[PDB]
Amino acid sequence: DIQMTQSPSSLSASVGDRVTITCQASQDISNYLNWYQQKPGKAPKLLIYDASNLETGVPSRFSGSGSGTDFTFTISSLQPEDIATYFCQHFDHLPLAFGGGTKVEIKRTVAAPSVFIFPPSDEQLKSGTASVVCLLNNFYPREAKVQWKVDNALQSGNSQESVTEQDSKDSTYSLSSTLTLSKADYEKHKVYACEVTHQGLSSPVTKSFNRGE
Amino acid sequence: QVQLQESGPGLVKPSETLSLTCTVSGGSVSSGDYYWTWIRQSPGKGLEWIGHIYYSGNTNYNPSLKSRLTISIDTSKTQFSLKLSSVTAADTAIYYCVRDRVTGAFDIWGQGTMVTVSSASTKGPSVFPLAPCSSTAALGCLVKDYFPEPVTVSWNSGALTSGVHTFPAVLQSSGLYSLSSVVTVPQTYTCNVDHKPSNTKVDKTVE
Amino acid sequence: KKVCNGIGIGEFKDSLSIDATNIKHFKNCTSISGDLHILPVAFRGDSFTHTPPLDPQELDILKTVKEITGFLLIQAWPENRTDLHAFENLEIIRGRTKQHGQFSLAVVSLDITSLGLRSLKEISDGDVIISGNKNLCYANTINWKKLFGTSGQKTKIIRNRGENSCKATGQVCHALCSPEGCWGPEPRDCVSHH
Repeated sequence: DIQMTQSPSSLSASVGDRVTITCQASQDISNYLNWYQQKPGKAPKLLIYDASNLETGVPSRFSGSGSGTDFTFTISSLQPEDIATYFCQHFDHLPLAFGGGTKVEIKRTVAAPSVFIFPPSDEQLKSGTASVVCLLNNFYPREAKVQWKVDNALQSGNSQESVTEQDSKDSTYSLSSTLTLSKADYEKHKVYACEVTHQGLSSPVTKSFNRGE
Repeated sequence: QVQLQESGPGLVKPSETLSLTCTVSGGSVSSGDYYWTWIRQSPGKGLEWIGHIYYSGNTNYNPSLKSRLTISIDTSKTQFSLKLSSVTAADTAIYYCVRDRVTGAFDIWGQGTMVTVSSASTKGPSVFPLAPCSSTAALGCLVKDYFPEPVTVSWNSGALTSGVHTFPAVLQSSGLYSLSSVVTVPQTYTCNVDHKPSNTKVDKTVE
Repeated sequence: KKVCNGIGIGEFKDSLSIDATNIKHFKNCTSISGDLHILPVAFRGDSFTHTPPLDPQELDILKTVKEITGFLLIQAWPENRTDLHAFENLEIIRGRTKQHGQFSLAVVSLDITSLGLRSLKEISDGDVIISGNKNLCYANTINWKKLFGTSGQKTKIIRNRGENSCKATGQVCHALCSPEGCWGPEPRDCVSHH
């Protein structure tokens, strides 16, 4: 079967920059190629059909070129809402297949996160388990370090993180860290702190609360 | 114009049959200009073309799924369905129903439905508030311990969208999923949690 | 000799396709004045007007047709017949009228193993699309530039049988064939030779 290989697998560029991604077919597929855009949490959207034709309703900054084996997809002026994974797809002969996809993200100015810590609810405490959540809101770059401290004791191995996809407006990220403790262990200690380390912070920021207070 | 939407169970036990139905609205399925297509997406397999069916009855299947594949049309109700038997964990994916124009493009897609192949049982979520311990403030909900994916979260029945962050779910060491949704706020705030695999709807008011 | 109309004109007015009832009007016909439509009604039947499926041996009526002024649109073919030998002596498709104003020849989702258009020598205007034929071979061999009469006529051989799949069953052009392609395995199926 025809193998569709895209290059690069991921990239980041500034707003207004010219972005070019490659799709390479293992066989000559004439112009039987389509380009799709998949924004976070959405189904793929057709942008370019027959290698070179712009689908109606698609902004004019998107274009495609190529025939045979090598094809190129181009964004003339990268915009923040273009954060997506871009796929190429052939329909030369059976079966049809997609490329691996190219992830496109925005490079913007450094933005420091807003930190919030949430104590576990009394509703959950009755169930025998306690979850402590830390929120890192609207920051760039994506790299961030969250450190849990329970009475100055560094916590490790009992927390999970989750990070949103890049925002389609301000190009920021958001991160949530959940510290999971048993009810009995949660009652033993008083101070619960969330220390975050980020490039946009001159020194690490700590948000904390006292249990019961 | 024309819209497609998927329907079917989000949890299928292993070695059983996966059944999905796509309902075409704003148009008919009895046109010679379109291939009624099924496409799935998963990590490790990426976007994968499952197959299609023409209104003449002719079908084309991906040979990787052919032995277990069946696609049919019901022009009466303007629908076409998908049947995948003897499923394993390798069939867990997001399944789209797609209109493939004969010219050569997947020009109309459905929103997509999550299908998880697992012998585990369905469990509804517990929703806990996220409130500070007594200038931008933040509040939210914690959708804890559910299976399988997904869970839909909205605030004030969709009226509140500005400043909302619903994080991707994480898989805990218990095999259950958990996520949280937050809102930043400078008035009642209610998160609307929906877990269709367990028919669980929750309206949690946070204060 | 004499000519007959296409689907939607003349004896086939207010009709959508060639069914088992209007095929009798193609007897002793040598030229089609318009487009003919071969839709899935022709072989699955019609429950509304009680039209039984057109017999696969009855398609030989169209063997006398060699000229089509409009477009040839095929979306159904008998599972018994492995080629389009019903149009074995078809020689020219003018394509004055085109499907959606674009296509003059369309072969969509058939089980045929070959096209078998041994006599086709010219397609004056319109694009050629051949999609969804899992068993079709000899398609990518045809040099369609020899048939086109207008610059810009495209060929869409898409969603069809693989190149190696036809080469695995020995369903390629004969050794005596010219590099321009063929409509089948036989030495007579060649479009040209030396």
